[PDB]
Amino acid sequence: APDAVFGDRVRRFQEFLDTFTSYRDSVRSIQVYNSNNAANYNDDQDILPHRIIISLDDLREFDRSFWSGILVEPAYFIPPAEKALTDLADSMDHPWKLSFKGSFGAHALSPRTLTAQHLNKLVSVEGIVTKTSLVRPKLIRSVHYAAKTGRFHYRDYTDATTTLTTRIPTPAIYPTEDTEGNKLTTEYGYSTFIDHQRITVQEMPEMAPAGQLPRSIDVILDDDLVDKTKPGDRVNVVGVFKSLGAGGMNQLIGFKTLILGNTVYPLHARSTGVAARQMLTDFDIRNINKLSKKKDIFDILSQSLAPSIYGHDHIKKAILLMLMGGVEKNLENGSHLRGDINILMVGDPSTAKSQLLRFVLNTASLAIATTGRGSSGVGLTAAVTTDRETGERRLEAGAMVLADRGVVCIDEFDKMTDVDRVAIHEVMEQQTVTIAKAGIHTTLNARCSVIAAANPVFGQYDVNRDPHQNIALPDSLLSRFDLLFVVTDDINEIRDRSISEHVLRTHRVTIPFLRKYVQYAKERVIPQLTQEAINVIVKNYTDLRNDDNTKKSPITARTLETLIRLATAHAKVRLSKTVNKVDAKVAANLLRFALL
Amino acid sequence: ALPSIQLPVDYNNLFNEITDFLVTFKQDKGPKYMAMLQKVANRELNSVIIDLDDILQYQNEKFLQGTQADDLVSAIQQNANHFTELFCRAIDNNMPLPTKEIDYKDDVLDVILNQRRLRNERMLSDRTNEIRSENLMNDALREVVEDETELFPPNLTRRYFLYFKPLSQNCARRYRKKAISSKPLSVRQIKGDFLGQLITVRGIITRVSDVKPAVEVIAYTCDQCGYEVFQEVNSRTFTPLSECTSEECSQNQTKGQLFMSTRASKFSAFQECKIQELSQQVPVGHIPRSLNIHVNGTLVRSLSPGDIVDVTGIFLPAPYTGFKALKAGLLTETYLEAQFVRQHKKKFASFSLTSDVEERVMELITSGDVYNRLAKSIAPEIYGNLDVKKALLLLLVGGVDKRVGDGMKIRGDINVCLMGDPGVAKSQLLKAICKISPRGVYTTGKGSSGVGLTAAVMKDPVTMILEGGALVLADNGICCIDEFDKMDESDRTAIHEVMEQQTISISKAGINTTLNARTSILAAANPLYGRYNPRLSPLDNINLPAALLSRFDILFLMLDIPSRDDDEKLAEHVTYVHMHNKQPDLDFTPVEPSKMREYIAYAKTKRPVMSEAVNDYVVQAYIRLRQDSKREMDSKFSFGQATPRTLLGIIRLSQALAKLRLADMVDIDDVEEALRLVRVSKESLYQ
DNA sequence: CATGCATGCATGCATGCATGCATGCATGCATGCATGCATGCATGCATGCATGCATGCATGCA
DNA sequence: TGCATGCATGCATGCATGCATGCATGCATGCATGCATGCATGCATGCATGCATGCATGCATG
Ligand SMILES: Nc1ncnc2c1ncn2[C@@H]1O[C@H](COP(=O)(O)OP(=O)(O)O)[C@@H](O)[C@H]1O
Repeated sequence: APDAVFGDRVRRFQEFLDTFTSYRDSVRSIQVYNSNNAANYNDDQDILPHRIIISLDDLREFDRSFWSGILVEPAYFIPPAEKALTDLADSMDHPWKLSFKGSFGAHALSPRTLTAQHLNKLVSVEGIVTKTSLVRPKLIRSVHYAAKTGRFHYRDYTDATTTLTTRIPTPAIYPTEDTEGNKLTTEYGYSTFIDHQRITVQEMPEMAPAGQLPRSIDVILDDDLVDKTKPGDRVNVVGVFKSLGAGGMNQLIGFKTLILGNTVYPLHARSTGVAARQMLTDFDIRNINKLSKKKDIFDILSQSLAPSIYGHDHIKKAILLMLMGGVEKNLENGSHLRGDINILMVGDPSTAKSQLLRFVLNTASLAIATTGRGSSGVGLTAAVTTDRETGERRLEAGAMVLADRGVVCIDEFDKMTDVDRVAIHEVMEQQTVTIAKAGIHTTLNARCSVIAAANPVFGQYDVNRDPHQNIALPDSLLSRFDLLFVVTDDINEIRDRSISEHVLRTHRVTIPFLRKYVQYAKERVIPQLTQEAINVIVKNYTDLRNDDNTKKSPITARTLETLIRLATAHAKVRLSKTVNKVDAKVAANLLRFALL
Repeated sequence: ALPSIQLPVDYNNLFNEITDFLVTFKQDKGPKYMAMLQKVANRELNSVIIDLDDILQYQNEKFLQGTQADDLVSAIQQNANHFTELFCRAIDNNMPLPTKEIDYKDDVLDVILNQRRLRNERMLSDRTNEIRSENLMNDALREVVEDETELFPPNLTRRYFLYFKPLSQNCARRYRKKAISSKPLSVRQIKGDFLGQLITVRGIITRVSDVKPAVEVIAYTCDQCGYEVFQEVNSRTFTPLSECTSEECSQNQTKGQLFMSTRASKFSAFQECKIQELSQQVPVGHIPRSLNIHVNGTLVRSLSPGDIVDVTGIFLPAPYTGFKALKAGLLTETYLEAQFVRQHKKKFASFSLTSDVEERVMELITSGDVYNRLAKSIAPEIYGNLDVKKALLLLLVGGVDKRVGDGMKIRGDINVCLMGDPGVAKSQLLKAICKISPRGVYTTGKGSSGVGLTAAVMKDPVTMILEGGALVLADNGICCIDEFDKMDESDRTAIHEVMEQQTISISKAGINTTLNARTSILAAANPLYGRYNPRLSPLDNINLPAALLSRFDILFLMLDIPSRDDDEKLAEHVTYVHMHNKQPDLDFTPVEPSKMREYIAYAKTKRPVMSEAVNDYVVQAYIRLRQDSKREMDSKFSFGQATPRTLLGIIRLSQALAKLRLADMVDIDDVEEALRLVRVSKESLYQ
């Protein structure tokens, strides 16, 4: 029987749980969906866990005492509130855990300065996920069959990790020969099991000082929380700092620590991981539906992406289209056909070449800036594991591996050696990377979009000598890149005037609306080619072979594959489902300025 | 582990309301108990008596005038042990302390507590000087002094005691409330569920122990750090403690070495006894049990053995089990703690109040014809024998004494024997006499031997004393004796040793005591085989020598002549007994014994003195007796010899006869009544 | 007098060796704790002594 | 000669006296066990020596 203390934490929180009805409809939708989830699985043929997000908002405006008690000694208020919450689950119609979401300036400190203070409290820690261990299940409930009596039995096992209170440990040996001497034949399947995982978290390098030895702690996960993180991200972790173990006083330092009762939140980096958690309201999409009913919004989106840069109209138009990415149609039992678009630009220095690059990085999603050399692990993983648990070989995902469904920013492309350029033919064309070293030959997938930037060989001689061999690049790399933009050094006065007041007003519709409009178009706007799309480009591509060869070079059928992608990405902008001839009229003009 | 339980019993507002009732009471000049507390502060009284009725009167009072009072009668009634000290620390809040300058001869206890009051304050005056002298409203400045100084506890200097008192049903008759604490309950009715309650039992005080001090707390002188260590013991046994437990002897290399002290310790009066069952509500085939009751403090030396008393108290266990192998694991041995004594048969020589007494005594006095009314009232349930009842009324008086000083006493005791058989129903009166009279033990012939009614030596329990007999018990009282004819011949010798007063000689194996006894003797033997032969003589039909008959001042004979006219009134007498439960009709009202004995006990404090004219009347009247007794000298119907002890009785009798006039008026009619009861007592064998 | 080719030299990185550094297995050595027994203390049962009483015998009386 | 009465004598019912019996308890002795030390083992990690790449030079070219 519980005491008076235990029920009072219940009834006070039950008073709060009756205070706000927003969480009532939450658990209602949990139960109805999982009922309907089992309803469709068991009627025609003849997943979700139990936790609800509670903010750290309302407890301050309800009970400042119950506010305070959690933030110091959480080991008294967490069990009865859950017991009261499992009461609500049983009354309105299994752990039924919680979140404790909420921002607080109390204990959001660095893990670097965490030790020996604020022990047995609840601390919010962020940092780097590294050296993720293996996923193991845990034994809980054993099932045994006795032969002659013909009945089953019952036996449980517990550990100190889950319970959060120091209870008297009672170990029990795994049973054999129980009562009279019948053999306890073991069974499985009905014996229950729950997965288990432990990981280490390094602190933030951007928060770190200049150079010192980093120090870290460990986090053990729970059943529905196993394996949400790959090693190498930025994740906020909210849990309770608990120290277990007999600290060396049995028979030189004990009291090793850990953090349990946890919730895991991956957060966006500058250049790592997902940023697609941005919501869309009905108020949001109604603005998009009001926006997409126009006739000239491609121009407005073109002029939008030069917030501080004069000119370069047709360059910006393609930068919309690469983030559209084209359509992907993998053939039936054949191969995929590549859909993304890769562009290199060239021009004289101090002409907004480096004023373009981070704008491509920050506006887009899942981008990696690759600068200078890319030696030994950018396109590769290098398989260097000396794992102390067992002699084996695993991988550490390189940047080209990591930038899948994304953008790779290549800076100073001409300074790259020929070594990694072998891999670029493999990456840009077959969309796969196969690594075959003596441990394990492998094969993986990476379909990144690529923008690189190279200089001329000597001087600013961009137009003087000849258009051929201003770069002196290998021949297939011409065929790898789709459009090759040449930026001139035109000296004028009217053009200088447009430079003049632009920079002067600089030092004295929007971007966050834009990426909502971008990521919405990915999952519902892919179009399909129509009959009108053939008749123009058949006439047009013959002109591309018959007369462009009298001016420049080369013309491959791979160029016609890009002609499909340009009309494809243009239909994504208008969010049409068919493909119009006007999309080709846009796409035909894009080759003329890029080349002639 | 170790959970908690909430219950509707509070300690907070109960302490608040109990402060108000301790202050605000006016009904029974100013406040009642503060004037009592000022009398406690007058340092002339040691007890504090708390009823339950003024509580219930206050609890009636608050609901009728104000909104709501917390219940406090049934609150105390449940647990009753925490209400001792939680009530008593509220007393020390308010006190008219300096109300009298101390007497030089007041109390050796008083001079010690006056020090510990003063040594507390002088130590308190030191610390408040240092803190204000080292600064960086004064309530916190007061509060710093509170916790930085070791003090004497307020439990250590009390000097008084508090006893509770159960409520009567009388006010509970007006308003029924939790009146469950006051019922005449039995030891058989004590179920083991009444633990901690406040109860009411009754029985017989049996095997009273001796009063010896019980050590409670022990002082310990440091002799190096100069502190005083105090150890409280609530167990049966304990131990002395280590070399020192000071704070200053601590954190230092050389600790002290202590020893206890006697004059600084606190003791307590301790004595216990056992209560036997009342032997009236016992089931039809059972043997009466006993019960242990501890007594502490003021109420000691107030319980004689062999009485009838109402004991009220609270029911607590003691940690004890029986044999080692018979222990089932949690065996609780109980007891009772005494709180209040109310005795049935209120003992004489213990009152001095007269005003409310004479509120009823004067109505007995102004009733008229009182002396004839009295012997009618003692055991009226037989017919006739009014002069026989009249002498027994005078046996109830006794109560005279004289020592010449450096000489001998005279015993003012009456020894009336009864002869006759069998249809007089003498034992109807023999049980009745020792019943009304306080200190009355009913005895038989053979059921006590020559060693039984005298003392004996046995090994003492927890506290080699001389365990006494019935005559040892029934001193300053009347012993009722059946069948003296069938005693032991050695048992006769002790009876002759009582006719000289206070003498019981013992020459046994290790005992040489001559113990004292203020007893009184009533005897009744039966005559010889057959009944009243005039051919048989006096002493012929008597089985005892006349030297024993010489020791008897007054003797009766119980004739039974079947007479025709005497029967019809006696027949109407006995048949009216079963028609009703009361004999007299329209001519007489009986005296209840409780009011009767109070008039007796007040008459016991008179001591009438004779005069000179009554000296002249008795002398020649003794020459009347001396002359005609010594003219027969035969074994005829007249008895042989006339003792001078006959004059010793009849002077003592008319002295005792003067006591029922309550006036010290020894007169001629005082002596005129005395001669009539002599000549009729003897020689009633004429018919 | 102004470029292109063959020739020779300087230098940074891949890795299969030597060596230091974490878990179990084993063995000798010294501290502490449960416990049966020699001892002492408390208690119940049985025999000789004092003796009132029932009984047999000596005695005088009708 | 028969009968009632007083006196001598055995009986077993309570007090001293002797001894056997049962229960509580502090201490000296034996045994399970933690702890220091070094080992065979298993596995991660630094390093130096020679080859392909970059640049200077002599020769040829036009
Ligand atoms: N058309 C333009 N409008 C505004 N600023 C420009 C323009 N062209 C160049 N800039 C300036 O040139 C700088 C960027 O130089 P950039 O050409 O990006 O570097 P690099 O040629 O070395 O890659 C920016 O600070 C920007 O102010």
